[PDB]
Amino acid sequence: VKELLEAGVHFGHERKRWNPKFARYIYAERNGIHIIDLQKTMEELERTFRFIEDLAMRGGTILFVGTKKQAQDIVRMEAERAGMPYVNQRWLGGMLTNFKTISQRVHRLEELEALFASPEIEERPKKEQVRLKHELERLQKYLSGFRLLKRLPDAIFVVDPTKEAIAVREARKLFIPVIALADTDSDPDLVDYIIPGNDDAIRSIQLILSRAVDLIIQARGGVVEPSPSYA
RNA sequence: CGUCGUCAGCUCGUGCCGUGAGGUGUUGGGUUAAGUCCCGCAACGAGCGCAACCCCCGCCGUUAGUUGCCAGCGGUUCGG
Ligand SMILES: [Mg+2]
Ligand SMILES: [Mg+2]
Ligand SMILES: [Mg+2]
Ligand SMILES: [Mg+2]
Ligand SMILES: [Mg+2]
Ligand SMILES: [Mg+2]
Ligand SMILES: [Mg+2]
Ligand SMILES: [Mg+2]
Ligand SMILES: [Mg+2]
Ligand SMILES: [Mg+2]
Ligand SMILES: [Mg+2]
Ligand SMILES: [Mg+2]
Repeated sequence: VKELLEAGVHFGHERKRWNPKFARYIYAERNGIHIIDLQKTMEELERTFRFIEDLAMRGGTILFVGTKKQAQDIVRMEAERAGMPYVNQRWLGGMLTNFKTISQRVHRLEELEALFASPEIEERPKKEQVRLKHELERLQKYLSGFRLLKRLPDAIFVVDPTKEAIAVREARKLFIPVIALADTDSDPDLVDYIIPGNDDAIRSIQLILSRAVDLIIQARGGVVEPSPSYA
């Protein structure tokens, strides 16, 4: 499922803005840029993909977490492929530790999923009506993938654990496996199942994400091949 | 009942921070008569307030035509 010629997308970056705790996954500092060693990645993917495949094999649920620009749309696709919950735009504080309370915003969502599912009564003030069509969109803008998350997840798969320290901190507090792909600017000790590598190259973000999702399909029966590897 | 003050404010529930008082939310950018609304955000909602629903005034319609009114023909002591 893995590769060895994945070294043709990323092998690391981020020039001397590093976290010293990451040095045990760094091979050399060449063009001003810290270069990640992938023999450290290959062993680690063996751990992570051992965890991911074994997790879906028993009915798990991985909350995929991506927020930044270079990983915005790709995390939407890959989580929808495996039918997995994603958080796309903003990570709402408490989403995990205050789950039974933010989930109270998807019930309001399903409400406007029924209301604007013709008709209940649309014959109630259009102002009072189009008031809601904006509240509808907003809920979809932030709860589009979290809605399928009906219960506190079994693990989370984040794109950037520094950029997403809030989500990590909550999951760590709930004894939730924190699995993540991370480059030279993050804390290995905070990640339960690590994937050392670039998290800014879309050419690399999609790679370790798209063919990680592929592994999730084969663990819940049957395979599919093509996912969006847009150029 | 007066008053501050019809001033835009005062708080709660869960989560987060803090040894603790307490903080966050309610701060920030913009907008409003307004914590009014928008965008942002370790917060997510909620309540009391603000607004609204209520009464008078301003235009039009329906429904009614005496004790009210008189547009147009008839009288008319000349007062519908
Ligand atoms: Mg970064
Ligand atoms: Mg005051
Ligand atoms: Mg509290
Ligand atoms: Mg202090
Ligand atoms: Mg505490
Ligand atoms: Mg408090
Ligand atoms: Mg206050
Ligand atoms: Mg406060
Ligand atoms: Mg205040
Ligand atoms: Mg303050
Ligand atoms: Mg006022
Ligand atoms: Mg706010």
